[PDB]
Amino acid sequence: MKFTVEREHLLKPLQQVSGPLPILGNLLLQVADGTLSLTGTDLEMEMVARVALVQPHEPGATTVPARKFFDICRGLPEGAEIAVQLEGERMLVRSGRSRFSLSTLPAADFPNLDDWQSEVEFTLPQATMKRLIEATQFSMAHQDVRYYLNGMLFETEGEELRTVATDGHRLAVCSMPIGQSLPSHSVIVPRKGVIELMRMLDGGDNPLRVQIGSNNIRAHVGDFIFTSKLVDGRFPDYRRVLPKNPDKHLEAGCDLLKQAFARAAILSNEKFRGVRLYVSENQLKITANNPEQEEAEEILDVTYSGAEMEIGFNVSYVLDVLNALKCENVRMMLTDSVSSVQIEDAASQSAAYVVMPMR
Amino acid sequence: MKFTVEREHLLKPLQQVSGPLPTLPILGNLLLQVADGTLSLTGTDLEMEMVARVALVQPHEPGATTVPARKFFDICRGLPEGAEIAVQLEGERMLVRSGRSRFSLSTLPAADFPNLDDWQSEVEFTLPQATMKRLIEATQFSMAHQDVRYYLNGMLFETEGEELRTVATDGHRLAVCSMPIGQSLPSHSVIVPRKGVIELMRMLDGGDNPLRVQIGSNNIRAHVGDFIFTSKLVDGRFPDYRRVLPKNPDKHLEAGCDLLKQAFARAAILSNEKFRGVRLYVSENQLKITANNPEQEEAEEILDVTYSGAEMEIGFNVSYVLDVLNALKCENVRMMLTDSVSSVQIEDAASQSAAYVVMPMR
Ligand SMILES: O=C1Nc2ccc(Cl)cc2C1=O
Ligand SMILES: [Ca+2]
Ligand SMILES: [Ca+2]
Ligand SMILES: [Ca+2]
Ligand SMILES: [Ca+2]
Ligand SMILES: [Cl-]
Repeated sequence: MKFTVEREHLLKPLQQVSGPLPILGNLLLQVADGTLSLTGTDLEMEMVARVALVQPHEPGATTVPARKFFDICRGLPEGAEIAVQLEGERMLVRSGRSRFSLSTLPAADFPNLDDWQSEVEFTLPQATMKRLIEATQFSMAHQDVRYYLNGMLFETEGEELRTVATDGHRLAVCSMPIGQSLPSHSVIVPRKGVIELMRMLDGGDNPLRVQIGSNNIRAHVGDFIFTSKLVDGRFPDYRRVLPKNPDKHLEAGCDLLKQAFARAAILSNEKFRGVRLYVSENQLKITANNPEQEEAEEILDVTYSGAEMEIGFNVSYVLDVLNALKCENVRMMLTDSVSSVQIEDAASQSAAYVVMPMR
Repeated sequence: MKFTVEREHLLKPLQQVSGPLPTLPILGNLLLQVADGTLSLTGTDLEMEMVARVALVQPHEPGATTVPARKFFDICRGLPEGAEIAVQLEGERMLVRSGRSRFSLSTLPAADFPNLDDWQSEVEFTLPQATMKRLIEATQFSMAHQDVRYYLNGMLFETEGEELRTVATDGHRLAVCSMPIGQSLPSHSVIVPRKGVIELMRMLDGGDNPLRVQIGSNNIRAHVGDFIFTSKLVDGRFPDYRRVLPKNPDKHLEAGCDLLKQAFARAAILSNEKFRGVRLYVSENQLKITANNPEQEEAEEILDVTYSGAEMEIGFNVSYVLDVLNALKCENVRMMLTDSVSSVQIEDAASQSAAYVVMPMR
């Protein structure tokens, strides 16, 4: 295996394949068909990047330490050409009068996701996928014993792709049109897979091809291909989580609401930050207190219809939703003091959030 | 005690005075004092204190109390830009009001707030903010961090004649910087605790107004604008820095700072993860840097330099070298060598104002 390539053409590939990250700490390099392919994996998912080779090259494959190789390439000057030469247990890297010998492990030892079969496929702009994940990812569970919640549901229905995330306490759901009729289908992508996928997608106008199998998902954009195993469990139905008949409706400025929550939380319990909402005619009062008997109170002029009520919320859950919305006005749909609330952008129905009350 | 102040007149002062801030509750509090048209805020960790004075243009009433620094700061920061922040002491609570935002904070008496003892200045001088910033940035990275030799966990400040000098060492590497001040000073040598050095550094906003320094036998004070920093000194005798400088480092090497920095940075990748050793081979107009690790991996960098001394091989901890090159921030570097078992002295090729001594490694 031998190739020469511009540093500039390796930089983004190396960045992408380095997260998922003993051979799991290595990158797989393969020269074939005038292409350098770089692969990183953690056994559950894999990222592949391809780079065209113009300069003379020789086919072959090896694995090298990812961080060492990345740091070498990044550390070379802008404009550097990088020559690579496999020599048994070492891979030689040369650029100008900078020379490196890295230890190798065999390509044959590198874990390979087993072959699988695609069952549903579609293309959508990477920007749409990014929107769907950003709208919902914060509501995924982290290391719950309900293993099926440590990830995100991807659902196709009609002409929409929908994402759902929940940790049992709050839920986020977002649906986007993709311009083609799809079979009805749902799979759970593991949370680390979601985060890696999210990081693969930049700001560009770029078609993203998605292929979903029984046990795997794959996304292809430009010269990158991401593949993850799926989570094999039964995900809750968001339709049954949405409040069925809220009779109380609050509307307020997103940022005013956000800043009022954030201030009141200062004097909530540091270990478990919650605030009390008192809603009445045209007014919202948010209060907090802590074991030192310190107290905060915020009064806001708001749009409100319904009976007077008091209800508590975990601050981080509400702030997470308001931060995700990034909009002018927010709507809160309430039922009673012991039932979850729905929160949406007043000007958009593409996402919705359900939050259980606290206390 | 009552005052009302515009949010942004409180914020920077609150941020500054919270610098030294845990162990007991009152040490997590700021002292607030209204007297003679001024709100004074003070934070302390018992070794040092930072004081801010904020002018009061709105009606106020005199008095003092202490309140939790983090909570009070976060409240002020979280209020909208231009918010008027009204404060009223009410015994065991201090009330804060802005618009229809209301907060009650638990207080501890001003009379219980720890007070750095009174002391007398022995030397005083004024200097540009930028000169003090230069002196500290040039040397601060060479201070020890929690070394059992307490005298190294700090920075020597030395006045003599028309010069102020800083020195820092951790026993393995040393930094010294000297700047003219245009006033003749008595000979004084003091050790400023590392936390105080960092606070002093962070109080320099890099604007026009000068810094006024006062030094006693056991204290140091710096006044800039409406901030006053005071610290106790490390009661210790700093080792004689002058005799750690190589006595005749005749082999001089010159090369581009960034050229060197990047080559060492790349070589470091394949250096021992714990010991970080690199090898320098100097020969006529050439520097070869090598690294290898226990796994038998190897890096080599060859650089064109100016060098006409004898060939020699010497090893260094690459982090110590990179620290120096990063501090220098200059076009060219001069390295002054003796032999394979003696320290190197490194300087900006353009100036002797800062010098760096790094011991070799086996
Ligand atoms: O299984 C679930 N039931 C729920 C009720 C309310 C919210 Cl916010 C989430 C969930 C679940 O995940
Ligand atoms: Ca080039
Ligand atoms: Ca290897
Ligand atoms: Ca090997
Ligand atoms: Ca594609
Ligand atoms: Cl390419």
